[PDB]
Amino acid sequence: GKGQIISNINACVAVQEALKPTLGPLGSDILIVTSNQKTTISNDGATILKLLDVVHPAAKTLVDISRAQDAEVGDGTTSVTILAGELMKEAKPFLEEGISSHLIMKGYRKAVSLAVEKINELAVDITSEKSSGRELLERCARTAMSSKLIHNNADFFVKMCVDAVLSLDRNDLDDKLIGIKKIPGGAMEESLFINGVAFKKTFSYAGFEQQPKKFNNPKILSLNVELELKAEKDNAEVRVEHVEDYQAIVDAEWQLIFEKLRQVEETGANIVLSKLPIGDLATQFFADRNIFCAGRVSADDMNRVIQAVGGSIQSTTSDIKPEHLGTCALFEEMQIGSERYNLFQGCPQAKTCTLLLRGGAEQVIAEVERSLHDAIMIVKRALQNKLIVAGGGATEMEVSKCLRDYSKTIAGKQQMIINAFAKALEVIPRQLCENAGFDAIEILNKLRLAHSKGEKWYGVVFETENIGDNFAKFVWEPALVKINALNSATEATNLILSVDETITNKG
Amino acid sequence: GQIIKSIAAIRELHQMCLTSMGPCGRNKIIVNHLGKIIITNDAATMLRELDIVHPAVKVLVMATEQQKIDMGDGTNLVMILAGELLNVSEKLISMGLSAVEIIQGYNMARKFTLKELDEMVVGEITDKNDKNELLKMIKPVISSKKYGSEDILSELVSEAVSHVLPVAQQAGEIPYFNVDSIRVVKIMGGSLSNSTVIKGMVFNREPEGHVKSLSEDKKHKVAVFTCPLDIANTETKGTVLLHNAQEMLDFSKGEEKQIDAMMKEIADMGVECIVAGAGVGELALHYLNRYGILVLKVPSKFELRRLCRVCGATPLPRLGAPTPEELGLVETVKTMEIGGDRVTVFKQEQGEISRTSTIILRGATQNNLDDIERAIDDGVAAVKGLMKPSGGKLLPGAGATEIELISRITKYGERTPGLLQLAIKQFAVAFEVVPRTLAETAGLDVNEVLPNLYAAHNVTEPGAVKTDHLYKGVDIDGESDEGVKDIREENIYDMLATKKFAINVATEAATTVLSIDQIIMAKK
Amino acid sequence: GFFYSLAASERKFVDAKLKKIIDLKNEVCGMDPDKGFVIINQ
Repeated sequence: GKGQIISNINACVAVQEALKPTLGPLGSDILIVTSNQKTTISNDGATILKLLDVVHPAAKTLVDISRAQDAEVGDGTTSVTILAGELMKEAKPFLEEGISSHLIMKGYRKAVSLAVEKINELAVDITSEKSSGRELLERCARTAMSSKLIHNNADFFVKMCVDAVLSLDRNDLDDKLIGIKKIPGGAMEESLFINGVAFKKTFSYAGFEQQPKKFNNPKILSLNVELELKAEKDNAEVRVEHVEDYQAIVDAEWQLIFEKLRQVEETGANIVLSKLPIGDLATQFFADRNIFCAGRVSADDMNRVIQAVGGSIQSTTSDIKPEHLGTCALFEEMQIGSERYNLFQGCPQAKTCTLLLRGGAEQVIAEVERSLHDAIMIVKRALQNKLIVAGGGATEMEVSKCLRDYSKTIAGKQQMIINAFAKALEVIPRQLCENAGFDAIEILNKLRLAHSKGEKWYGVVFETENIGDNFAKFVWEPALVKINALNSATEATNLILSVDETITNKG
Repeated sequence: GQIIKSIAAIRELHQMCLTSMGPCGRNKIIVNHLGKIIITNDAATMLRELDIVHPAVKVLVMATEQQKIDMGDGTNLVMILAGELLNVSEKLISMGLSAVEIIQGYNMARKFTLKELDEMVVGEITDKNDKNELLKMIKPVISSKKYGSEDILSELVSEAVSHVLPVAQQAGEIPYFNVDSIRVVKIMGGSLSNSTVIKGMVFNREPEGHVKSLSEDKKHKVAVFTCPLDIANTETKGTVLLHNAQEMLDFSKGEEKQIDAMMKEIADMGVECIVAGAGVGELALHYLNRYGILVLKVPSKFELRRLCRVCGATPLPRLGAPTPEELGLVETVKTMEIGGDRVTVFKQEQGEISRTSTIILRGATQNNLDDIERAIDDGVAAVKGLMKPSGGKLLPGAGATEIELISRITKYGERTPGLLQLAIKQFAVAFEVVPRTLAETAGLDVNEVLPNLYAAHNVTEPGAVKTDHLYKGVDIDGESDEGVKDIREENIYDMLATKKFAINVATEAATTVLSIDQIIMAKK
Repeated sequence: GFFYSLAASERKFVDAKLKKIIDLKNEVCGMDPDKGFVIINQ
């Protein structure tokens, strides 16, 4: 019946209400408690919404469009869910007066055809004009770091952010290629950029391992299985018919491993890593040969080492071929972070890097880790996509303007629908002001003054509350966000409003 | 008054189907008890996932399945029309007219309608199987299901049909087009504009070997081996075991020389493709890489049936006997990247015309991905309706058929004296639900579009010969219009085999409900 | 099963009856047009 349509609209409001404070870098965060009891807190709407698992069928549409938003684009997963839900809230009083849903849903796609042609007119392609290679990455890095605790220390952080993307291919860039590990303790300005990978220092036990950490050209080799003798967990029982034979029972592993001890010496590999915990048998012979090794290496850490020197993993140490080996330029393990952490430097073939951060608490670094990801996604989409538009409410306020004038020239019921479509676009700049504390009543009223003077670049200043231009604030967003969001929000809005019945089978 | 409450129970499910037919239709999400979500726009498939309690509704469900099995199209016309026949008969039962003459009245009105279907034929399908000629039949099938995709999906479906059909004319003895000749596959990524048409089955799995694709040589030999790859041993038990290390060297080298000897004889016969329905060992993939033999594994027995009708291959119960008589021939096989992942497809060039084709779908929406998959299946049965049983004849659709029948039935009402006039008049009024449904769901006013439909088919012409436009149907508008418009502009027509078959099923559907005055059931 | 690197034992009983049936079509009803021969073979 008709009552199912209204019930489906209010069901999405409860999900949308939680995603409203998550819009913007300064907005509130959602605390989600998984059934596994692991607590995760982040401002990225993708991972957030994926943890809800709402039983309601129409709420699954928001999850489906969130995956395509994070895959094809990666930015704006929160805004695409709020914009798709806002159109359903404004259409609630229109359905109570007898207006069919088909006319309202059809009117939304009418403004989409005018929105696609509007984005192409607002897209300006500029690369080397009034800019350079270093000035492009430097000016855009301080924008995402503004209004944060790192703004005073951002001078040293921008220099490390520019060299991060230069170490990787400009045609193909991935934000996951730069790792960030939380290191408790130390100053936040003492962090450095490393091309290699670091470990967690999981060994708190003392009494061995003397060795200098300064190496010239170590050789890297991967080992798929654990080679060890001493084991802290399990144990071996020996019962036989002879008294003097109790010793030799546990020695069955000697000969074949005894030969493998000198195979590394003949090979010369100075780096040995494995995804399984390694005992003290491997660390024994490696001392004199100046061979470095680390046990209990994560699975994701070895995959980054394979792509570093171009080597490959092998099960045993016998049949390893010479092309599996690799060598870096320098290996230096310093005390940065008040603990010795191994790292690689000088790998020309390395397809990934790691950006280390320091701070007095792990929660402070977590706020910086999510803030650095926003600056990477801007550069990630500024390379492949040459169309750059003014974001932060600039383009959002421009789309609503022109659509109000196009409705006056369109006779019929589409006039109120397009006018309501442009009116619902005001939720994006509003919520951004409420999350930062600014008053959305006065700004949205005063912004419409200069907005009608013909200048389409007027944005919203995120630092000090006032009307201004995002061109001077260096707030940029790719044109792919505005194109993919309007197409996904319109399809998701027309899908839920057309539901006349909710069928759920139990058993 | 149980017969009245039985209609009210169907009325609760009647409004569900009123929102199905037409461009406003939407699929329904159904969560199975096993944790699987099946999404389809088709009503006949939807009834299979729904649990029907009252057996009175099962009569309409069983009548709906009849439309999907034979003609495959028109399931929405059968359920909606049969539900309206009970509403117009509710007034006759309350008026005091017995249900006996009501059933007898439908039998007389059904024979009068079937005789007029031959005079309502506008065009005649020549069965040319041309790409442009198939656009007229496929367009209304895709219509009233998914909006905006009717232009793109029209060229994809019509192209795959012409590939599986041979060159023949005026021959109805030997059937050609089957219902399994068109398979629909889905893959994540892409769009509708980048979709292509493949002349054969599409395999989305990995080749599981270092050989990506075969060469360009003509007439590649393909052999299907049901027996797994392994050394020949006793059929009963025959498990390989090692008692001592001495027999290890003989058993290990024995399996390597036996498999290599069988692959050498097959490679010499010219067979570049080996299809193994069972698992493949580790040592078997090493020899196939050096000989340049494509590795293909099809565990599903349903896919091997359609493969035998293309190249002509036959499954062999044994291994190592490459009989050249049962081998198949394919012109060209290639491995290309479609949808973001590299897969090995199956197609042809000229000879060995394939009787089975597969259309690849691409898109960024998961919900609409399965919608087109279920929508093409309704278009597959439309080609089957082109055979001898009134395949060439067609009737105008878009609500123009149900409105035109009103004037013809009411003319024969006053001609037949007696009490049959009550059932004949109500039989024509029941056709008014079709034009009202499209106008109500689309937001059009009833006081505007509906009176213009009656004035379109009823005019005053000073002469016996009809003139002006009789093709005006129900218009969905969507932009602007005054009154209605001609349907011949968009070329939306309905086949006679689909409409004539839907009338007989819908007539017997409402006949069963009205004839049952008592229902006795027990708990399970 | 019979694996050759044998089939005469399986076709020994089949060919004995088959060769005697095909001789009936040539000797009886061979010349007569518009006729046929059907085997039940349960």
